[PDB]
Amino acid sequence: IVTPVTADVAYFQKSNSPRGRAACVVSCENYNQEVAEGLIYDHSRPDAAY
Amino acid sequence: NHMNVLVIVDEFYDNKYAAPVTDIALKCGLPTEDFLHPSNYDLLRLELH
Amino acid sequence: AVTQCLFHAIPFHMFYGDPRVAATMHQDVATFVMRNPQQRAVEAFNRPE
Amino acid sequence: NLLLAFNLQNALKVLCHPRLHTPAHTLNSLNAAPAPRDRRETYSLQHRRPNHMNVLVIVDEFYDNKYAAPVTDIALKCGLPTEDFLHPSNYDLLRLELHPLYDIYIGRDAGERARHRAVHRLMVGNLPTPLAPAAFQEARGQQFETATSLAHVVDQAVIETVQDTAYDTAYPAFFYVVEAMIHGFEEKFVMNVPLVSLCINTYWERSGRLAFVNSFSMIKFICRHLGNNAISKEAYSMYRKIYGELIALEQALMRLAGSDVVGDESVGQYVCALLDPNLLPPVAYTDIFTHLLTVSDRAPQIIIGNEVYADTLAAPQFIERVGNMDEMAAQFVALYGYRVNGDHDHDFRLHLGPYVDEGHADVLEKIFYYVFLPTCTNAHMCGLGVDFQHVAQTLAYNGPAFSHHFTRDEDILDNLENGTLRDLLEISDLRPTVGMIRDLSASFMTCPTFTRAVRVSVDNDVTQQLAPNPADKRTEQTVLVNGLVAFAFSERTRAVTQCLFHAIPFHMFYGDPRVAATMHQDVATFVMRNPQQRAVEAFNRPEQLFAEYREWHRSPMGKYAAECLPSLVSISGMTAMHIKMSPMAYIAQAKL
Amino acid sequence: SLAHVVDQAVIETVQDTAYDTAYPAFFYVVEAMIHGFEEKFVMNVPLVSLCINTYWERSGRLAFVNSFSMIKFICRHLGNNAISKEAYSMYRKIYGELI
Amino acid sequence: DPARLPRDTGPELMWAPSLRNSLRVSPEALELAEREAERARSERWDRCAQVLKNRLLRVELDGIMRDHLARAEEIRQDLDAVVA
Amino acid sequence: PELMWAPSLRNSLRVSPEALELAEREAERARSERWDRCAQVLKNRLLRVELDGIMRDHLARAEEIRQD
Amino acid sequence: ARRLPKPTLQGRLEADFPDSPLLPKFQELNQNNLPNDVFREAQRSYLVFLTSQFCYEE
Amino acid sequence: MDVHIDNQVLSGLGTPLLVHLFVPDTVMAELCPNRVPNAWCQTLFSDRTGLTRVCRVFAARGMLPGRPSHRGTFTSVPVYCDEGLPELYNPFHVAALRFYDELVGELQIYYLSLFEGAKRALLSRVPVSFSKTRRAIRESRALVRGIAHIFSPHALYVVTYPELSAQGRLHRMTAVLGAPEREFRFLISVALRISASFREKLAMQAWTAQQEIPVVIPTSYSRIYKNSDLIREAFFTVQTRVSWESCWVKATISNAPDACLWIDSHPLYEEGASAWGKVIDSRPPGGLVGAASQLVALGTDGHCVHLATTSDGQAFLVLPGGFVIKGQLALTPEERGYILARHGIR
Amino acid sequence: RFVSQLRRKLERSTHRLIADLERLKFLYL
Repeated sequence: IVTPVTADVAYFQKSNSPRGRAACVVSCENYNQEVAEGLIYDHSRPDAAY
Repeated sequence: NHMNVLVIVDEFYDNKYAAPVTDIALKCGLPTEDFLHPSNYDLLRLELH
Repeated sequence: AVTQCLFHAIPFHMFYGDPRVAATMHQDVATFVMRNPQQRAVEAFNRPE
Repeated sequence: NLLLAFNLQNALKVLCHPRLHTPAHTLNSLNAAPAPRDRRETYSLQHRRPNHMNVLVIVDEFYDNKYAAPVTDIALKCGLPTEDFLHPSNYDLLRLELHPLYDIYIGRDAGERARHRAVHRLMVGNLPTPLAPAAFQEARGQQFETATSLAHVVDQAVIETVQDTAYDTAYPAFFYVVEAMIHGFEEKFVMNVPLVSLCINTYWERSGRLAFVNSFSMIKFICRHLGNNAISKEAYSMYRKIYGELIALEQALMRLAGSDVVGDESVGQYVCALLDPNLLPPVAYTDIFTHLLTVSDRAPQIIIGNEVYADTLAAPQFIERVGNMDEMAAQFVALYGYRVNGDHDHDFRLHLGPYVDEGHADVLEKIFYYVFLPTCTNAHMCGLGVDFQHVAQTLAYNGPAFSHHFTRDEDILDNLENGTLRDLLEISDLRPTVGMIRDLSASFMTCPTFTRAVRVSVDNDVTQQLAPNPADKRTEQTVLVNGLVAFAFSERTRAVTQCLFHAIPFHMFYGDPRVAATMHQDVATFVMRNPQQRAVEAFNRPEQLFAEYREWHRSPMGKYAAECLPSLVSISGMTAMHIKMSPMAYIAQAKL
Repeated sequence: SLAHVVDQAVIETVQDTAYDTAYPAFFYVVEAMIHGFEEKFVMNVPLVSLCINTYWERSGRLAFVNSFSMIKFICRHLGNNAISKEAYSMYRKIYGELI
Repeated sequence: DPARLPRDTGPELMWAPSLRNSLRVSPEALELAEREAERARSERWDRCAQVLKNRLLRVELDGIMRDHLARAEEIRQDLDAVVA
Repeated sequence: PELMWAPSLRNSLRVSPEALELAEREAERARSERWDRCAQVLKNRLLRVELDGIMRDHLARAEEIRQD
Repeated sequence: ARRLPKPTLQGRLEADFPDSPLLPKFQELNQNNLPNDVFREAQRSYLVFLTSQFCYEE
Repeated sequence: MDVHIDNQVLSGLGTPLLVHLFVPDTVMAELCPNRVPNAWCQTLFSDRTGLTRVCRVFAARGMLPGRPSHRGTFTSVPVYCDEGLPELYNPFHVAALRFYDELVGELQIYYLSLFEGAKRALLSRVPVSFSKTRRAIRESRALVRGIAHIFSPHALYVVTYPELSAQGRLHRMTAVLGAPEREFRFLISVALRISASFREKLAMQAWTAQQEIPVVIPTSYSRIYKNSDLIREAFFTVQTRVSWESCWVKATISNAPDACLWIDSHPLYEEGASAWGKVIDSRPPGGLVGAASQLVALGTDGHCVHLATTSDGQAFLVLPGGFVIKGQLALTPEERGYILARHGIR
Repeated sequence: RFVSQLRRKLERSTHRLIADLERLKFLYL
């Protein structure tokens, strides 16, 4: 996967998803696609860890 | 619709109040720390390749 | 004031569309930069369409 | 165990609320206290308006045999380090300092309840030196210089030679009378070009350093004109570099402003105060006065001797332009009649030129008078004032320039009598020929008569207009019209020019008693009796002329300027401390 | 936060001025005559510029740094090309350092 | 017949000396305010003196400003009798 | 030390029989001066606003010039 | 209230230069309506105003 | 643009004609600070002084002009003065407004400053509000003009636009001194009779302090105040340039609302326009001991001279130093009725 | 028809001179 040359190395020292946004999908409610797609794809909200 | 270059520049600057900035200059003048923030979501929504 | 009968500034490029040098040449951009003072930067300065 | 960063920009979700900025709860706390602070100040709270107009009577009344010499609390703050400020000896000072944007004072109990009235600190240079010392300011400037990726194109040598320009006591006052005759007009400089071609040449030969750096419009004419090999290349190089630093620093500030707009107008006038047009440069030759009434959405008040001038529809009633000198040929004798038979006290008219619609946003003069010259030279100059009739009688009642049959290309020292020009030209020791002094005589047709001071009264911008006292929302400022600013004098200069110049210590950077006491022998005894007043931070200045609390530049700016070593780091810190403290200023600061 | 405008070479040259065993005694008789007030000083301007400038060339050191009143004069009354530039610069540095 | 005493603090009965029953007078500031206000009064003494000469000269200038239109009116009203 | 007069209602002012008669005459000579200054500057503003009336009436009369 | 004191300006330049073409344009002021000193400095100022006029005109 | 259509339909009873205004936010800052008010119309005459009926005016603040040149509040001036035919104007003519939210601050305005600017500018049914129909279509910049205000040397913005025959007959109106003169000389007359009462009270008494209020005073009081130093009591009469903020008339209007006091405070020698007409209470359970504490704090103000007026017809002067000089208040009830009609209802 | 030009620019110039004299009044006071 391609990434910009300015990602934090401290992001890479820890276990995350290989993208930037963590997939905190179980926190998003069951059978509810709107809040899930809001957490994993819509970038108005920041990363669930960062 | 012609050849001359003075009238193109002079038509462009007479009373140029509304002079907005494009996106690629707006993405240009930010450091890394603001750009990944969700303040500029309108810039991160259209920067994906 | 001497060569305003001899020359005319053509901001036409990214490297050669500097606004803060065009204000020494073309009077209309020199009053255009007064109404929008953020566009004295070479990135964001509106160039002829 | 993730490494969650915490910048400034995360804190702007609470550093941009207005409840940081409305002091109404603070003043409702301080006025409802059961005990007020006992020690009161009453030195420069309100700019009381002078009924007269000439500025020599104000200075000579404010300093004759004066015994009680107070000092403001703002100069009481920035005269001591951090640790003793937090010591419990100074609870009488820490009863007031209780908001980072508001230095609340107590004033007087003239009425019934002495109310804690709060003026607003506009720029971040108004923070007191205990809570933000000089090292923090210059290191912040060093962060600023790599924030905008500035290219500081001046070396150390230009800064130290312009520093010992002002620190030279033997500055030729002939340069002062040349500047007072030219006073920033293009067509006037086209007269005296081969004059100053001789003046700065013989000064560069005299003592290495350069001259005429005590005016913006003069060095602007030096960079614009006069590159025609009349001066040596190294002398022109210093002027061109000084002109280059200002435009580089302004491109840096315009980079700091970024590419954002509010409404339709850009945001540069909100984040930094130099790009704010409502700040005025302290020397006004040209018309600028109608301009800021036309461009400011906020409502300013150009106060000239209790005359309001609130609208530009009655604009020619208060101020007339002189325009080009070739228009006034039908009005030369009429202007001379208005000179002689016009009672200039109770005369609220201003004689200026045109507003040149230059591509420098009335801001290149602003940046040079407010960031460079107070810091390369440690705010060690005072604003002098000239009487143009007296310099006209100096420059035209002499022998060889009056005859017009003594020819041009001869010495002027041999054939003139022992007037004031004679001993003025001895201690200067330059040889301007006859004829190039004739246009110095000839400019008097269109020079004005006096160095009037106008206390401009602009309101604050929209970000900090939250003070409950509506007359205290605005920030006053003075500007000495039609006079240049002057470096150190000798007593030999004062002995020949006591009829020519009078000092006006009007600004924070420009009210300095170590220079104004030389050329004005009323403050020379005032500082002889009270020797502690010699620091620029704490010097008494006329409250009818300059209001110390109601000012864009408080005392800590002068304290930093008088103690910074003149170099590049000090310049970058000084332009770093001109940034306002708006929430928008915080946003454009945390972007960078 | 005092700024020494005087550098090491100025203190070196005034040190060699005081240590110079052959200091010309004519300087002392001029100092005897030109005492105190300035009206007696201004009637001897090219005299003191002469006796300063020939001491800037017979040696490399300066002179007339023995009395304060001559320094107070020379920083404030000379410097109009009556003397050498490089000799005047030292006196101006000394008087700037004092203030 | 008064009496003399150094100090006391904080009464309830009224005619007892205290620290709040002392008038708070600073002599030097009042002398300074008194002197500067005497000079403002002394300037106010010499103000309404010679605006009568300004009244006579303003009567003169409105006279010479009426005489110009008095010159202009009949000259403008004689240049309409050549039309026949 | 420093001595203070005790509060009693038999304490006397420093008796002033003669310093009040000239007092109100100086007061009247000052306040007529102030009132004349205020009325003078008031009439200055009044002539200023009255002159724009005749300037507007001159530009109203100038309509008949514009077709002649 | 007051102004600067006056510079020296020794002697008379009217009583030295008989070859000035501005000499006819000088004596159009009156003596008896004012004392001697203010009339003297008025002749000074009028002379240098004419010198400024002649300098700009040449 | 709401208060004009508010008061236009309202004041049809007592006013034939209605003029609409703006008020900038700088011109009334010296009237009432901190935006404490948010009115009442009573236009007195120039030489036909008498008394006139009152008219209420409505207004709003915080709502911005269509002009961005200045940003301020809304007012409006009724005109009802001219007898019979309204074609005549009274020149040099005050029109008083009492702008208020709870009667602090006055507004004096001229007929010249109003009208010269006005000329300078130019199965049944529900019935519609007729006069609002023409203001929405105007919406133009030439309707508002800048008027040099005469009382305070500033700009006062008027609004007018070609409405109808009432405002159409306005712009044709002209006609062929002493409206600011009478109130000031009336104040100096009552001040001179009160100072004469103090003179005769100090004459019939031994010229001596009774010291009604208790203060301790230092032994150098005859030094730091000089001998017979009544120069503040001298120039007291010039310093009272205001009256209806001053407490002197405040006791007379307080007769309609027994143990009450109003206090004026003037400084020791020109420290500034201190205050006028503060309140000393006796009604609430703060009580007479709180009145005594405020009174002795009044008396210990060592740099302010206080003047005390009672409701029952008595005047008092407070020297700084606790000395009190008694005095009378008895004025002719014509001036009393003139004052209470000048403020409000008898 | 040359009577409707020269006298007309004359009265226009005098109508500007009277505003110039009112401005001269405002120069005076």
